[PDB]
Amino acid sequence: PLVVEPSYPDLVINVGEVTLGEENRKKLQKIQRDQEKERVMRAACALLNSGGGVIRMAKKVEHPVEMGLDLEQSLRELIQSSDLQAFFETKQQGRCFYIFVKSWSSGPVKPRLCSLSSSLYRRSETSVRSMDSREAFCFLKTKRKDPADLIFQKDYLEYGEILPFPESQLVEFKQFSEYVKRTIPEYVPAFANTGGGYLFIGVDDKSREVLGCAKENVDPDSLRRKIEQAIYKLPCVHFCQPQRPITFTLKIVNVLKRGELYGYACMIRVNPFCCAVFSEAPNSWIVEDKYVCSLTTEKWVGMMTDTDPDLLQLSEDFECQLSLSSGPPLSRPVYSKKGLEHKKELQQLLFSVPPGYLRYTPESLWRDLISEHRGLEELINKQMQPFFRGILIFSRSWAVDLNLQEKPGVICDALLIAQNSTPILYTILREQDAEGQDYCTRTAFTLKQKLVNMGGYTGKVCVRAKVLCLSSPMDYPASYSLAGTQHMEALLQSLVIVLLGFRSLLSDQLGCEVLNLLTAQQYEIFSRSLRKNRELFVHGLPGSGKTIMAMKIMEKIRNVFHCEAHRILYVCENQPLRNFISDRNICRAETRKTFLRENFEHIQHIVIDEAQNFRTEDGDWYGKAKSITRRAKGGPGILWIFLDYFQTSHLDCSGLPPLSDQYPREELTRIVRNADPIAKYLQKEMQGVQGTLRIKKYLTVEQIMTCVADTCRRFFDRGYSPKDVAVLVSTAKEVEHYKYELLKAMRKKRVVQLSDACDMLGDHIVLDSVRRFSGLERSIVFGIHPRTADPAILPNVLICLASRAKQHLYIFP
Ligand SMILES: Nc1ncnc2c1ncn2[C@@H]1O[C@H](COP(=O)(O)OP(=O)(O)OP(=O)(O)O)[C@@H](O)[C@H]1O
Ligand SMILES: [Mg+2]
Ligand SMILES: [Mg+2]
Ligand SMILES: [Zn+2]
Repeated sequence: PLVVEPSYPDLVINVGEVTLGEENRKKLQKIQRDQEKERVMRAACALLNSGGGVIRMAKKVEHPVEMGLDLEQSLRELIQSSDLQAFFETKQQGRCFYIFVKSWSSGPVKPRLCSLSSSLYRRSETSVRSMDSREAFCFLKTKRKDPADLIFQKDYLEYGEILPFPESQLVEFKQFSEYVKRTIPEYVPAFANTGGGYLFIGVDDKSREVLGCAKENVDPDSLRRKIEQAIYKLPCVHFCQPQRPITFTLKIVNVLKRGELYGYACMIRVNPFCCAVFSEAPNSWIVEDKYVCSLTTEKWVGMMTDTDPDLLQLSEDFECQLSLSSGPPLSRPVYSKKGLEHKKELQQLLFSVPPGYLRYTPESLWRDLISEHRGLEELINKQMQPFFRGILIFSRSWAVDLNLQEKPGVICDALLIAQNSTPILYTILREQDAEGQDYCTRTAFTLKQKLVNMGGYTGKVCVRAKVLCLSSPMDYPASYSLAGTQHMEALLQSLVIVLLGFRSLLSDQLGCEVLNLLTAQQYEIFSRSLRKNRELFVHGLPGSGKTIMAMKIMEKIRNVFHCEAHRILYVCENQPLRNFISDRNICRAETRKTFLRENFEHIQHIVIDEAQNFRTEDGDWYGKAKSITRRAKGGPGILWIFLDYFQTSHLDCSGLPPLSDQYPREELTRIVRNADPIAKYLQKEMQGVQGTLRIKKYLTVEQIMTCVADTCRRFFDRGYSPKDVAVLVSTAKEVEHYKYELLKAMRKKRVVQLSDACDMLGDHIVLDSVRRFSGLERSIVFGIHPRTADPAILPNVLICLASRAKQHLYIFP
């Protein structure tokens, strides 16, 4: 079997012994030549889809060689072209021979996967054949949006009778003999996938005279079960519903010699299939940990057919930084809300290319490292002399920045990008360690994999690991080194998406793991080390991202502190928000009441969100929070606090501690959520995208409900779903009357759906009290009489209403 070796900084496949050189190769018999060609083909196919790699063939001949005539054409067919140099390069090291395989790139249409054979067949006039990836993709995309019968109806035939028509796109005749097996998969998929038709078994293929083997050959009662089992064993795939099995019919007709029963003949009719049917699983491969495993039929067909999803908040305001229609196979699409920074503006702002000097980065972090640590400057300025220009990106650990546990004893990591050299990964160990090399190797491994899986880098990239200290790689070919400004900028841009990318909340509404790009401010906040920032009172406007960074930080804490995901405790005020965050299972979750009630003896890290809506009515939460966090055996765990501090009174004794004691501090100063008019109006009250703001006054409750029903009708007439709307009121006790009123007024338009905020899973309009609802959001929000029934809830409730409406806000004061 193919074996994957872990000790390398990029994916390496060793195929065992191989003999190359056409003069040397052609001597070998096929039962070995083709076997080894197929092993190498498995390797190459696997790596062209799994984000690139290196193939490592061993040999027992030491002189230089050349690609064999068979392999240099199998690679061309597999890549679907003769431009081998673009994807494969040859370099050998004596008895070891390497070919370095880029990662496939669907973008300039070319398909999204590379596979030896698609296993799909179709009838072309008189011929049957397999399909190549381009034709397979065209066919799958297309299916994503009588003389024969008068013979079939005959119940018997005589030996030697000539059938009146030849073979065609509709029919075939097959001579008989073991032959009762394997004969069906050859032709049946060909007919089903297009046109449908018949195949006659027991009839000469050329003379067309019936022969029907003989009595001793066929037992119809067994042949029927055999043929049906063979038919229904062939894998199929559907995009439609319900899943119809293979539609077919059979006749096992007695056939006579001189009028005497002499044998049997079979006529099988195959009807056009509503979807694609595969003779066998496509011969395609993708490599997982330690194993290069085949792709299943459903996985294959799904992968080849994926495309960028569309919806109201996926279009006209979201910009496609990466697409499934131009990136590698395994890349998830990425987006960035219109009006924020792209991937381009972000790397300019974070990793701008110098013209003539090797800029370090991040400047502040370099300052902290050099001041903190003795001789780091001395150790590094030596090993930066050769490289001329580029960037050197530092961090206190590149493992935790890529979702791998930070290692004890690491001083920092650094990525070295420079012109006329490959990117290089530096880790500066505090002291030499036996296991130290493993950390740098695996970190290089994962950074490389992410740079082309998550990064979406169509280009040709390699990463190398170096272990420094304060106290035999693959000689990648010459073309993998950054040859100018353009390619350096491309690689930096596809590092921007490795770092600033996070799993969007639209993954719930779409199912696919759509990634999204942070802002500069949030990245600045997120980059802070944890072991030096045990406490932090983050600020920011409402709807600016506090929840995002909160969620991210329970992953970062889990990585850094080696703690199980259940020891990190979240806290909040509203049950709906805790519901929205409880299911992620990245943490244990609570609300402030039970937070005081419960005895958290197993908690070691706390992240308090929307803190400004807390209250002392049951006791003190801040004191207990410090008591828990600071009692940890392993040292004081995080106690990050989030909150809102627009220019409005917080009040309360524990409406955040005294403002002079809120330090250290950070500021997320942008309202990404809402649209322009909502942002414009929302700013006035606190004193890039279209939307609507509608305030109506002096309307009766009857008129108000008529208007909201009419607007729901209008929006659903434009694609908005039941889950795209919300109608909110002041208090919970006011919910009951208005629920009934709305369900009534909606009768005139015969709308039916209404459910609370707790029932968030169903596609129903959500109605609840704002204080209860706070923490969530919907595309359209209706406000029914927001009023200061209890000014203990921060008096500015018109903000907690207008902050929930992404694109359309309707206010009824
Ligand atoms: N980088 C980003 N680009 C675009 N939109 C983003 C980004 N980060 C977050 N958002 C969106 O902005 C909104 C704010 O979400 P989040 O819950 O984190 O904010 P918040 O200020 O904590 O909210 P709340 O106070 O209402 O609980 C969400 O719709 C979120 O999907
Ligand atoms: Mg024929
Ligand atoms: Mg929030
Ligand atoms: Zn179907």
